Amino acid sequence: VSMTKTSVDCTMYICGDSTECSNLLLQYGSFCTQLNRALTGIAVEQDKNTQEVFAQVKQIYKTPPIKDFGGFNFSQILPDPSKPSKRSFIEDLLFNKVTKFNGLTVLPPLLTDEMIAQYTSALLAGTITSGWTFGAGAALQIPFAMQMAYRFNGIGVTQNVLYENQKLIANQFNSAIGKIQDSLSSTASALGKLQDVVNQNAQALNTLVKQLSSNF
Amino acid sequence: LIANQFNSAIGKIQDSLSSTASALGKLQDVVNQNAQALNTLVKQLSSNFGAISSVLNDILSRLDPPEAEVQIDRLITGRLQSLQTYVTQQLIRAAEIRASANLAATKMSECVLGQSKRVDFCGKGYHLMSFPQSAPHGVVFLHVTYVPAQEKNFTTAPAICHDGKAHFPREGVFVSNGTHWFVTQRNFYEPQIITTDNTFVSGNCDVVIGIVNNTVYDPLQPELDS
Amino acid sequence: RASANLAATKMSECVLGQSKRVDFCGKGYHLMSFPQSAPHGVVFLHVT
Amino acid sequence: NVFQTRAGCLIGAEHVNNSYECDIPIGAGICASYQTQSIIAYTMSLGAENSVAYSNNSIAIPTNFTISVTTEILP
Ligand SMILES: *[C@@H]1O[C@H](CO)[C@@H](O[C@@H]2O[C@H](CO)[C@@H](O[C@@H]3O[C@H](CO[C@H]4O[C@H](CO)[C@@H](O)[C@H](O)[C@@H]4O)[C@@H](O)[C@H](O)[C@@H]3O)[C@H](O)[C@H]2NC(C)=O)[C@H](O)[C@H]1NC(C)=O
Ligand SMILES: *[C@@H]1O[C@H](CO)[C@@H](O[C@@H]2O[C@H](CO)[C@@H](O[C@@H]3O[C@H](CO)[C@@H](O)[C@H](O)[C@@H]3O)[C@H](O)[C@H]2NC(C)=O)[C@H](O)[C@H]1NC(C)=O
Ligand SMILES: *[C@@H]1O[C@H](CO)[C@@H](O[C@@H]2O[C@H](CO)[C@@H](O[C@@H]3O[C@H](CO)[C@@H](O)[C@H](O)[C@@H]3O)[C@H](O)[C@H]2NC(C)=O)[C@H](O)[C@H]1NC(C)=O
Ligand SMILES: *[C@@H]1O[C@H](CO)[C@@H](O[C@@H]2O[C@H](CO)[C@@H](O)[C@H](O)[C@H]2NC(C)=O)[C@H](O)[C@H]1NC(C)=O
Ligand SMILES: *[C@@H]1O[C@H](CO)[C@@H](O[C@@H]2O[C@H](CO)[C@@H](O)[C@H](O)[C@H]2NC(C)=O)[C@H](O)[C@H]1NC(C)=O
Ligand SMILES: *[C@@H]1O[C@H](CO)[C@@H](O[C@@H]2O[C@H](CO)[C@@H](O)[C@H](O)[C@H]2NC(C)=O)[C@H](O)[C@H]1NC(C)=O
Ligand SMILES: *[C@@H]1O[C@H](CO)[C@@H](O[C@@H]2O[C@H](CO)[C@@H](O)[C@H](O)[C@H]2NC(C)=O)[C@H](O)[C@H]1NC(C)=O
Repeated sequence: VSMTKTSVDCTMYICGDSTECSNLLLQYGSFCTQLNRALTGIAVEQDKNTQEVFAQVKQIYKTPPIKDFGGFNFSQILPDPSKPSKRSFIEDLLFNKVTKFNGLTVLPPLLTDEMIAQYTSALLAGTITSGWTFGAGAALQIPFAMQMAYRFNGIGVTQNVLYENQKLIANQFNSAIGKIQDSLSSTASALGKLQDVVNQNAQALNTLVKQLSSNF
Repeated sequence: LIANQFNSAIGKIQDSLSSTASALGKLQDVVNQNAQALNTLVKQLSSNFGAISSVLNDILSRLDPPEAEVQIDRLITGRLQSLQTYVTQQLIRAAEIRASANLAATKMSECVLGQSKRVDFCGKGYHLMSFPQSAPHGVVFLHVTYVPAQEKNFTTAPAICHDGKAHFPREGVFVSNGTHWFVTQRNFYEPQIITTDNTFVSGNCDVVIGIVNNTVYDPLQPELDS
Repeated sequence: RASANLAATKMSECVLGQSKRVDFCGKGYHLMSFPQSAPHGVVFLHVT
Repeated sequence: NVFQTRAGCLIGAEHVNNSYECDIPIGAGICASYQTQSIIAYTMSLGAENSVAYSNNSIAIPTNFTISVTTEILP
């Protein structure tokens, strides 16, 4: 969704605190301002991305304490308040699997990871307790089994199939969630799409810094 | 009622656009970015890049042919890298604008010329229809959407157990206001009596988790007895 | 940015409603999805 | 009037204990705005809290509707 909001300052990077170098640099016109402007544009866009992806719910919903969802078991994905942060179990597994001073700065994101966790908790509680109706206007509660009957009716399987197979379907869903949990805990290749982003940014900065050591 | 609500909504759009100018930031930002890029490109000409003077006729008029090439080479390299920087950034920005042009064409094809079920594609709500409008270097869509308003609590039940057989709604949902059971469409409280023309039968009452007892009146029996 | 736009589309059309676009939300007939955060990205669980 | 934020030292703005929508973002959750008149810096707010009254036998059905018109602008 978003890269790292890096920024640079041309004068410090090129002519480190050197008056003679900074007087020579002025003959290249507006090269400095142009680069700073481009990097600031990227930096702002990076927060626009997160805002657009996550901030799609008007109000922060919450799940009731009495979790009786007709058989399904969401405790793996819902928030765990015992933990300091609000991150759920699978969110923690995801976070635990993803891993100078030349003018380079790393600005911080506008939405902190805790606030992002609050957004996703809102979305998850909303879908669980109100189907798809929180998407359009107000959120109208509906029993989860009836929501799933609506969903089956949505794909050409009549309602009675769900109700007559409710316990079986609940068990299959729970086991599938368990298998996702085990897959993420065991293997580490799944998160390549994010690790490639982090690696590419780190390599770009390492090349940028190593370039200061060249004679030219 | 629907006609009046639609007309009032259009009027409010007109008033909002008349009052609030910042509405078209998306287009104004593109115009500003292009003007800024050209402004910097032009301003680059007043830079020496190391030569004796940033104007080329002074170099040509002051210095001998065998010596002019050093100053002119400095100016040419500087201006050439400036022009390449401009062109590259324009190419990237044009790619972004083409992405928006393809998105706008898709919205017009799917949302104007038809009705789309893709959630939140055309405005926050169930989508009804859209109207295009031009704008300077861009397009404005007016999305007309249906938003449910006033909700009432009802007690529900997945199925109705009558005569031993379990009845499910043909299309709708069972609701009760406290003492009687009715079947309604899911998006507007319009309650109907539970008949055998609103429900279908499947199995018996021992499998469904939450079935409730009631009667499913049959339209055929009174007419057949009469 | 292109990936972020695809993620926003998926969240709107998959988390907030059922989708009939084939293979937009995982192989099979889509039922529901659940978002989860991740460092610099989002992870969807697609129930099909 | 000197606030320490996870993004730097903000001098000139009065820290408060409320939380409103963001007006001028600073970073790491903090946002600043001109209100009661001075510049304040407050933790961002994600929206009004809500808690759907879920129960296994209760449904809410609309009894009325609105027709809305929204505008979307695309370059
Ligand atoms: C669904 O919501 C609609 C609005 O979102 C409701 O429509 C409104 O219903 C009532 C009566 O139709 C009116 O709302 C108020 O009415 C009082 C008194 O009505 C008198 O004055 C109005 C305005 O001159 C006039 O139109 C009436 O005929 C009466 O002479 C007004 O004093 C209020 O200002 C307010 O308008 C509206 O007339 C009407 N709105 C529209 C746009 O027609 C509708 O009733 C709701 N549905 C249900 C089932 O409750
Ligand atoms: C839930 O909905 C039912 C269905 O409308 C309501 O039952 C109906 O209530 C009205 C008013 O109490 C009854 O009218 C009364 O009954 C007599 C004989 O039918 C009628 O001639 C009079 O006009 C009298 O006012 C109506 O009969 C009754 N329907 C049936 C089939 O008995 C019920 O009141 C609603 N409950 C709640 C809590 O809203
Ligand atoms: C919906 O209606 C049916 C039938 O009207 C209800 O089934 C009835 O359930 C009760 C309690 O489980 C049964 O009572 C039992 O009676 C036998 C003698 O017949 C007695 O030996 C037991 O100790 C018990 O008292 C009743 O027989 C049974 N009716 C039948 C089988 O025809 C059903 O409970 C109703 N739904 C709900 C939610 O109550
Ligand atoms: C819902 O799923 C949870 C997640 O596994 C289960 O509760 C766990 O059950 C196992 C087996 O006893 C133990 O790890 C703990 O008792 C529970 N986990 C934790 C972290 O406490 C169970 O399948 C379901 N729980 C409920 C309450 O229905
Ligand atoms: C819906 O939830 C309610 C509340 O938990 C359930 O009511 C319980 O029912 C069991 C057995 O029927 C009783 O032992 C409890 O004492 C009831 N609790 C309350 C608070 O009423 C109800 O059973 C659930 N619906 C279904 C179909 O099981
Ligand atoms: C809001 O402003 C500051 C927060 O920076 C509060 O100062 C501390 O607030 C915590 C929790 O509100 C208290 O436990 C501390 O005792 C406060 N510090 C002192 C020295 O008392 C301040 O109290 C808050 N005020 C209001 C009105 O919310
Ligand atoms: C349906 O009923 C429920 C409970 O009777 C309503 O939810 C409660 O509303 C009161 C205020 O009216 C709050 O004080 C409670 O906290 C609410 N309950 C919960 C669990 O949050 C609900 O408002 C009713 N639905 C409608 C449309 O009025």
